Amino acid sequence: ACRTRFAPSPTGYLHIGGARTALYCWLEARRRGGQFVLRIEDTDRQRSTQAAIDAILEAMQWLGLGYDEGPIYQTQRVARYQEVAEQLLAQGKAYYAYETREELDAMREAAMAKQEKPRYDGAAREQNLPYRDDPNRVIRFKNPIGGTVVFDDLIKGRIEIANSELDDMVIFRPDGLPTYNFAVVVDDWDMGITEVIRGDDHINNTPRQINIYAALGAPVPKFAHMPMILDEQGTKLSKRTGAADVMQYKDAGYLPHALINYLARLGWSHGDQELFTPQELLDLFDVKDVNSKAARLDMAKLGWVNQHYLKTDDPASIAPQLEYQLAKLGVDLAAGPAAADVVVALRERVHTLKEMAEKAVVWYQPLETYDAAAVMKHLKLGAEVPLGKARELLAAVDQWSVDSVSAALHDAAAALELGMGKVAQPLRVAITGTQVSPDISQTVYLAGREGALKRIDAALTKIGA
Repeated sequence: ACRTRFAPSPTGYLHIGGARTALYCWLEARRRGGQFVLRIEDTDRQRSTQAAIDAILEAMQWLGLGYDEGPIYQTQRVARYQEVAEQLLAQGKAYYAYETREELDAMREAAMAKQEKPRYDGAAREQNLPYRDDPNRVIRFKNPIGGTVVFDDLIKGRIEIANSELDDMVIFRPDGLPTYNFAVVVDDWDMGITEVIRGDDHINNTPRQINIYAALGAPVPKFAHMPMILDEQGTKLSKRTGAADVMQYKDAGYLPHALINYLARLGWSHGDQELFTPQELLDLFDVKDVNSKAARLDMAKLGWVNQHYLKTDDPASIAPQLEYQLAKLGVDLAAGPAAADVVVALRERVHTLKEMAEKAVVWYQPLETYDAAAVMKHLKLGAEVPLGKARELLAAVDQWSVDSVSAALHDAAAALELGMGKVAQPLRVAITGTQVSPDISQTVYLAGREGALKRIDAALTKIGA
């Protein structure tokens, strides 16, 4: 079948470019009814703390990228790395060497001076049955002496690299742990990986890994190497530079799919199409078709597509995510409007769900403060009269609703031979305390029957004083 993986080197969280890598590995698998696995490099026993790897698991969780297998931990496979090196040894396809760090520097110094790229000359390739003390003990892989290794990278095409300028790499360390390159091969092979989608730093490594597959007698995966993402200014985006954490987009209150749409479009396209559903991406995405030049961030673009989905999605889909942003502010939700009803009111006025909750709190708690400017729209007494009328009729039929309040409010503005301009203006100050809110029916409605009536009286008893 198709087997992809996402194997991140645990930092504090899931970096946005990791998210994209994971997205593509996830689509490639799902698309063909394949399996998508997740590995975790927890060999440091620091860095990878449970909070650090939960920040990854929860990041993937929120985005919707689920894995058929794992998370499968590098610590669980220490002795598996150990045994495959020993197998490689017994088969004469890897050797030990014992050069000191001082000795190795001498070779980097002797190599760079000739204008040749530093290698480890095969000084121990045919000999010692070493072992023991000498903490410089390293197991090195016998990389083929001559020729080339070549692979059809699905993105970058034919890459051919010569076996000269690929040295006999260390594959197993003195601390009982594999070198990076060996492990990814041991991992990919043991996990049946068929398509290895990764950033283009590792393109130089691929040939080494290929030669290790070959010695192992293992199927070589297809490789897909992509230009990693650029900073909004232009710098390359990375963990050392102050990178965008994906979870900061949950808290900023962008919709999850809005982001995977946003991500997908960095470095991939389908002619003129900018908005894909979860299906449109399964059906149309190909990892072949990712653009050979690096895509750049555009938080402006993100803002738009987030609004499109705010506007266009089912408000019930958005309801629980608003309840995330609302709950953050200390709100007792059970005593307020439905989140979905708020969505409908605010979705065309706000760019993020955090903007929305900030603007919706007025509905969800009492009306403690009034903007002084806006109360000088009670100024007249003749504010008492429209509010009193609003109040009378806002005792509307047991169907309390946007529509139900509109008619009531339409019927109050007439009883006074006034524009709805005049009934609504102070009524906005009564239930909001400010001159700004959605259309009055929406806002009168979001307070609830009880809440409006309380709020109106509260304004009325203030005006009578």
